[PDB]
Amino acid sequence: EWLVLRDGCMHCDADGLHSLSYHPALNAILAVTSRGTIKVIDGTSGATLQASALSAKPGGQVKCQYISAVDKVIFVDDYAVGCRKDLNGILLLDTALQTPVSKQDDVVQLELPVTEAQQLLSACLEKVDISSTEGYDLFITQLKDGLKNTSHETAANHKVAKWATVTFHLPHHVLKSIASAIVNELKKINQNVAALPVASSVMDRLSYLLPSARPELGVGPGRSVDRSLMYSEANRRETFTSWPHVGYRWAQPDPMAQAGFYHQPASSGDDRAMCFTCSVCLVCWEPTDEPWSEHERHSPNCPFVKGEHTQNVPLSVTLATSPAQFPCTDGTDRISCFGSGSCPHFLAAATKRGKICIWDVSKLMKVHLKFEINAYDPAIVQQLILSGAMEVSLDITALSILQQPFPCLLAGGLLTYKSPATPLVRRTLPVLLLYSIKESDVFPKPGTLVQCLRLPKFAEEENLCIDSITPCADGIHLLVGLRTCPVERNVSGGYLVLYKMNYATRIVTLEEEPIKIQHIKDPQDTITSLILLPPDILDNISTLGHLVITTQGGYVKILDLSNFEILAKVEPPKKEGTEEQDTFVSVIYCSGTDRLCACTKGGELHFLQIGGISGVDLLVDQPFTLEILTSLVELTRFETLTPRFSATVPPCWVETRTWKLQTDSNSWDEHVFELVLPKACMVGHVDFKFVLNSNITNIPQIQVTLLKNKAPGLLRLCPFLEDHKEDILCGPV
Ligand SMILES: [Zn+2]
Repeated sequence: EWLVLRDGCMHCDADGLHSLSYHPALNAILAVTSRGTIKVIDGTSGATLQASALSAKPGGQVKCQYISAVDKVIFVDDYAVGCRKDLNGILLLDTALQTPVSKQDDVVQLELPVTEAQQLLSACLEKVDISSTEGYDLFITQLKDGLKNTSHETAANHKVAKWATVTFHLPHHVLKSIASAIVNELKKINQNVAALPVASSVMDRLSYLLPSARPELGVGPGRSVDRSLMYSEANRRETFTSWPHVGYRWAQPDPMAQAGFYHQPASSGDDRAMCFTCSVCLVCWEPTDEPWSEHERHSPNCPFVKGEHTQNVPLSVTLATSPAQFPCTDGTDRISCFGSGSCPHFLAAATKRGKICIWDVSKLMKVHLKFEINAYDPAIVQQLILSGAMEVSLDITALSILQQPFPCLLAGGLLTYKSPATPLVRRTLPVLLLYSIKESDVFPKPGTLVQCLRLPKFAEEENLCIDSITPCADGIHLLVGLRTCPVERNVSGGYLVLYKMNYATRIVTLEEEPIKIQHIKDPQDTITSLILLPPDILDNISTLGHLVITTQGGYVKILDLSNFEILAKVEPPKKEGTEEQDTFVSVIYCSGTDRLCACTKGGELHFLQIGGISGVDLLVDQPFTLEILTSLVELTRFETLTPRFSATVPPCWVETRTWKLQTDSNSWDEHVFELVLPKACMVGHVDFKFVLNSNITNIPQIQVTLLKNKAPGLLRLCPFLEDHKEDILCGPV
């Protein structure tokens, strides 16, 4: 029996909670309410960060999911799918599911942070005179009221202030004209202020939200490009599609495009890349030519070399302000299911009519594949023949992508067909369909069937439907959780089918024989949501980790993935003011709290903790032999952390990680940087490198102190350190 500790609970909303999602970089829980709003809560102190409505249609069923492999958040409604990511430590969730407009006069929602809005207001009131521009008074008044509402919350909590964004409701063409006027007015005065890149990013986001204001990229000889259209980084890196030197080490499109260069070739096959700010003539590129060093040498007066603020638009701002594309061009079909698998770089979306669109959300948001599933495939036909005019209706209920060898799409389909009774009866059968993803550069064509896996007899007998598909942490096994499909005896709670992936051929396939079948004989224990726990947390036939599932009645079950035996049981809490069951609906894992965070029926959040000195052979009492001292010395070495950790800084610092400080006196007295490791392991040390001012004539009395971040509740030192003096772990130095 495994021990689970309960140390309290928190109240998020009184409207209830349905699904949960956790962002590991910002330690933020994105709880999904039953009314469609997304409530972002911090995971370090219990103080809620923000609330969002995603600018979607009212009454829509918002479903939010997170991917840590690509570090992107997917929001799926009944209409469209939106992709978001972190931007300067906050998530721009106000316009996450914004439908792209078709005309210039449509009112668009423009969400902006606090420092950007303050710089825009300071420029418009001090350095920029744009009173002749259309819509100037409305934008000025909206900026003023947004800043005057934000400044009250600014002095209370810094993280809630940074998460708070001002949403302007203005027409698209008016905002575009205002931003163009700001860019021109700041360009004619030759002043390098912070409002210029803000306005450039704003106008690039507005141009990206409207496909009608996106002219075609005219990359060709004898034709100049539009520099104002080339202010975006994505267009500059798109211009290198015909680059003949992709195989070069440093002359690659992605590292060389971010320096502010675009391909303007005079012929077909050359390497002429011009800057979009200083217009430096560069030819005969070399594989050893570092882009930053070449831009510094050939143009030291370029503001990118000095780091000054230009009209550049970073790709992170465009990705954080990307629109929500519909799975079809008609935009009227409703999405039945979504998800991600062992290759989550591509995002799949299937409609109820049988059309699947796959987007490359890992790269820039574009159309990657679009096809329609035909239910009358020969493999489906012969599987239905082996099961027993001809009418077949196929509906997808789960989506996954499996990869070890190009990736393939796994769709969990349900086939309903009229069969004679041995009057016609509509029988349902769940199957798995494999479709090709990667296009051709006799291999199968994309959009065609690869493997038609047939589920065993109990799925057809009980009319079960494929509820969830999840690849295991090993990468060699796959789990399918079923449930009773409602119709428009002994009721079962579903089945857990563990399959083995097949990599015998060049295409990712599965095996017909299931490697494990587990039954849920209790109808009350119907599986609603699942999560997988990494085994290294327990390190503080090989075992395949632990699986945490939520039931219909709210009983959280933690089971070993090898045999699906009930190891840990968590009863649902009781509602306040009564004896009703506050049944758990969804569960996620919070790394910052190191706890299972589960949402209740009443909207509460509960954190469950997993896990709970003599008799050791020490390394001291032994005699001083050579091997023991050698093992002690080999123990005391240090290694570099890989991959990248997580960290956030105050916005006065702009960007193994480095930053540059800007002269801001709003919070000059204190600076708090937060660090979250990707995994709790053996802490060696932290290296803190600094470069000071060149005009320093006196030794500064400035101290840096490391502190253990406190877990949230479920000569005299500085007062902030006095507040956390007991839990200190380094310094003062
Ligand atoms: Zn330049």
